Amino acid sequence: VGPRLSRRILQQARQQQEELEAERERTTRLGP
Amino acid sequence: ARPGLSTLSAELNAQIITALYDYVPSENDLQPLLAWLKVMEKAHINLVRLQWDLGLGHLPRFFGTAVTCLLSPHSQVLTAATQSLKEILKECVAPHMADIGSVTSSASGPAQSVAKMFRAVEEGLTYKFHAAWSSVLQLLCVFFEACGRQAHPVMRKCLQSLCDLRLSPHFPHTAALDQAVGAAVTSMGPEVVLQAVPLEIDGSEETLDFPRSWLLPVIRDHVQETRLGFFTTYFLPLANTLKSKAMDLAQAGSTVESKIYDTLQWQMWTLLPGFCTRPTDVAISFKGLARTLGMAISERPDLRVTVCQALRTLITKGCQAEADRAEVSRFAKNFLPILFNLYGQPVAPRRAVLETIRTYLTITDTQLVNSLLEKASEKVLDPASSDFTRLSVLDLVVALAPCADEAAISKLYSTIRPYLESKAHGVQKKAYRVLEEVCASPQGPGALFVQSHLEDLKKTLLDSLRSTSSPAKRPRLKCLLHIVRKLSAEHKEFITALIPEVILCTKEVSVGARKNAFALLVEMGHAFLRFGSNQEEALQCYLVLIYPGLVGAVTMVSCSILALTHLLFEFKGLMGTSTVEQLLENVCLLLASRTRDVVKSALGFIKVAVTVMDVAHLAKHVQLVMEAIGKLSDDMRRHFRMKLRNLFTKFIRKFGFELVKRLLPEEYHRVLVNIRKAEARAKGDSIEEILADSRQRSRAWLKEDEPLNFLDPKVAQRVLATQPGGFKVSADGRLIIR
Amino acid sequence: RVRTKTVKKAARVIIEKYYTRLGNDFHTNKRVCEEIAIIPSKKLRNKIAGYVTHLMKRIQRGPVRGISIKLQEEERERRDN
Amino acid sequence: RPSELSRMSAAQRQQLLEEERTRFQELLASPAYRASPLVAIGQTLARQMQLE
RNA sequence: AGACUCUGGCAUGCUAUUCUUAGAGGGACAAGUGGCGUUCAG
Repeated sequence: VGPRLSRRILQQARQQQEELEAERERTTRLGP
Repeated sequence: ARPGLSTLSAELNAQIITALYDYVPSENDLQPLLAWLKVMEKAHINLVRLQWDLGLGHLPRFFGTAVTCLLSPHSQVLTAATQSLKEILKECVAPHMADIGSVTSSASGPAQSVAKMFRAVEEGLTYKFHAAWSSVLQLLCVFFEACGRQAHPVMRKCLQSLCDLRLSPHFPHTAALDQAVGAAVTSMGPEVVLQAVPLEIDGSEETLDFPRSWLLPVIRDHVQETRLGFFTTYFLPLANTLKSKAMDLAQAGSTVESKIYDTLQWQMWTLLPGFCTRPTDVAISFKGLARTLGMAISERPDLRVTVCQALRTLITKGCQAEADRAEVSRFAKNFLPILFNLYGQPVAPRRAVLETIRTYLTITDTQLVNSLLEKASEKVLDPASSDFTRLSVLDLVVALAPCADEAAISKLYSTIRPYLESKAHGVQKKAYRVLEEVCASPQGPGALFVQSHLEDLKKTLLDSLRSTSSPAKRPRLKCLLHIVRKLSAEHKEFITALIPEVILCTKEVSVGARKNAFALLVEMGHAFLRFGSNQEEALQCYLVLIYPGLVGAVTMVSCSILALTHLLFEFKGLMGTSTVEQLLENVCLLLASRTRDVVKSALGFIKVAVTVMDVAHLAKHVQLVMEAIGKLSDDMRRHFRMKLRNLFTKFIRKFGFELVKRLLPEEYHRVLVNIRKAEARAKGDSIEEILADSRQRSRAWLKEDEPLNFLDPKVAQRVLATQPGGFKVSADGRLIIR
Repeated sequence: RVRTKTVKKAARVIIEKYYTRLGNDFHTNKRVCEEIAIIPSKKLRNKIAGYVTHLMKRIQRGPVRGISIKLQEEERERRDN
Repeated sequence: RPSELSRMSAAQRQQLLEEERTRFQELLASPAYRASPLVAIGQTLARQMQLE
C-alpha cells in the first residue's frame, strides 16, 4: 500500500478498536 | 532514596502507586510520561524491597500501562519503558524466582502475577506496535534469561508466535528474535522448546525450504545448561537417518539434495559442544556416547576437530565434580589408543588434535601416562620408524611429559639427553621442547626433577649450547626460564654463560625466539634483583655483563643495543639517570656508525631513553644527542625518515621549539616546521547479510491473496517494518583476477 | 593484516556462483581457485582462497534454508544453460 | 658475514656465540673494568669509532 | 604511529645438483587453539 496510507490505516484501526473496547474524581485520599 | 519502614510503609507505597495510576496524561505528552513510569518503577522497587509479594501483585497493572506507553510513537518513551522493565526484571523478579518456583496455568499467588505479566508481554508482542518490536524482543530475551527454568509450562505459545514472526517475508528484527530464542533455549532448555515447536527435518521431507532451520544454529550457539541425555535420546538416531539418506541420495545422482542433507548432518553434531558445556547428567549419559565418539573420531574425519572441540569444551567446564572426572578418566583409558593412532597416522588437522591431546592428558591418571611414555620411548628407540612417525611419537612424548611422575620424567630425560647432539633440527627441537615441558610445571614431579637434577641439567645445557640449531633456540630459552624462576644464588657462572645466547637470540630469525629472549633478559634482571641487598648495585652488575657486547661484532653490537633498549624499557627508574645519560652518549656514538641495523637500534634506544627519563635530565644532553642526529648522513636520513620525525616530534612536545629550531640545519629546519604544522593539524548469520557490498523508523508496510484480518493472531506475518523487495571470462570459462 | 576490497569482491562472486564445488579446508579451496580462475598472482590467490575458506566456515554455521535455496537456484541455472 | 642474523647460517651463529661467550669471559674478568664500567665502555666506543 | 612495491629463513623436489653454483617450482595464507570483544572488525 505505502507508508503514509498504512500508517493512517493502522491509526484508524487502533482508534476503532479503542472505541469499541470502551463500550470520576482523582483519588487524592491515600487511606480511607 | 529507598526510605525505611518508619518513613514509608508497604501499604502506604501501594496506596500511592494505586492513586498515581489515575493520571496517564494524554498518551504521548513525553515530558511527564518518562518520569511518571520512572517513579512507579522506583516505588515498585521500594515495595518489592519492603514486601515482595505485594509488589509482584501490583506489578501487572504497571506492566499493562508500560505496554500502553510502549504503543506511543515517541521512541524516548520506548527506551525508558524498556530500561524500567529490564531493571524491574533484573532486580525485583530474577532473585525471587527461586522462592516462587514453577508456575502452572492455575497459579494463585505471585506465580499468577508472573503469568499475568507474561500475558501482558504476549499482548505486547501483537501487531499493534510495528515499531517497538526490537524493544519487546529485548524484554522477552531478558525475561527468558530470568525465568526460563521457572516459567517452563506456559511460554510455548510465545515461542510459536516468535517462530511465526521470524517466518515473515521481510523481518528486520531477525537478530533480536534470534537472541531472544537463544536465551529461551539457554534457560528454558531446547528439549521442551522442540516439544513446543518441532523440527521438521525428521528423516524424509517432501520439501527443501525448512521453516525452522535456524533452530539448529540457535541451539548450537545458545546451549549451556542442558542435559546430555536429551541429546543422546533425540539427536543420535536422527543423525543416522539423515546421514544414511545423504549417502542414499549421493549414489542416486541427486547431488544438490545430498549436499543439503550433508550440510544438515554436519551442522547437527555442532550441537555437541553446546550440550557438553554443563550437562546435568554427564556422570550417567556419557556412557552411551563413548563408542559413538570413538566411531565419529576414527572413520569420520569431517566431524573430528569439532568432536575434539566438543571434548575440549568439556575439559573447560565439565570436570567440576569428582565422579565426572573419574568417568572422564576411565573413558580416557578407553580412548587413548584411538587418539594416539589418529595423531600418529600418516597423511590432517594435527594442531587441533595435538591441543586436544595435551588438554585431555592434563586431567588423567599418572600410571597409564607412564605406560604410554614407555610405549612412546620404545617407539622412538625403535629404528624401524619413519621420520614423520618419529616426529609424531616425539610430539606424543611432549604431550605426555608433564603428566608423568618423577621416575618416568627422569628416565625420559636420560633418554632425551643423547638426542640433544643430533644433527637433525627436528629431533633437537623436540628434545628441547621435552626439556621445556618437563620443567614447565612449578609444582609436582616436574619441580622435584628440577631440584633433583639441577646440576646435571645445567651441565647438559652448557654442553649442548654449542650444537644447537636455530629453531631449537626458541623453546630452549623458555626452558632456561623454567630453570631460573626457581634457581638458587650460587649459579652466577651459569647465568653469565647463558647471557650471550640470550643477547644473540634478541635478534633471532624467529620473532617468538626474540620475545623469549626479551622475557629471559627480564628474568635475569629479576633473578639478580633477588641475589643482592642493593638493587641498584645488582642491576649494575647485571649491566656489566652485556656492555662488552657493544665492543665486538656489528650484529653483536646491534643485539646489545636492542638488549639495552628492552632493559631500559623494563628497568626504567631503578638503574640510575646518570647511567641513562652516559648510555645515551654511547648510543649516539653508535648512531654515528655506518651499518643500518646498529643505527636503527640506536634510534630505538634514543626514543626509549627520551620516553623514560625526565626532561630535566634530558635538557642537559639535548644538544649532544641532537648534534649526533643532525650530522648523520644523506641516505641514512632519507631511509629511516619516520624515526627521526618521531624523535623531533617528541623533542618539540617535551621542550621548547626555539632551541630545537636552533640546533638543526635548513633541511631539518624544513622537517621541523612540517612537523610543527602536523602538530597544529592535531589540535546476521544469513548468506546475503555476510556477502554485502560494505520518524523514519515509524513507517509501516501492508501487503495485499487472502483478505487481511487485524484480529487474526497471524496478521503480524503480513506487516513489514522495512521496505519490501565484474571480471573477465577466458576461453576455458575461467575468470581472471588481478 | 587487512583484506583488500577486490579480494572481498572476488571471494563474494566465487562463493556466490560456485559454492557447491568448494570444500572445507584450504587445500581444496586453493584447487578450486586453480581450475576456476587462472589467477596469475600467487599472493592474491592465497588471500582469496583463505578468505573463501573463512567465508564458507562462517556460512556453514548459519541456517540451512539459504544454502538449500541457493543450491536449488544454482541447479536450475545449470540445467537451463 | 651479514649484519642481519636472518640471512646467515646456524653454524656461523654457533661460532659467533662461542666467540661472544669467550669475549665476555675475558672482558668480565679484566681489572680495569671493575671501578668505572660505563666510563670504560664510553672510552672504548670513542676510540673504536673515531677509528671509523 | 609505513595497513606502498618487492623479497628472504626450509628445499635431500626439476634442470647442467646430497656439500660450492643459477633458473624455475613448492612452502605462509594469521593457518589453527584459548581469552578480551558492538559477538563482527580488531
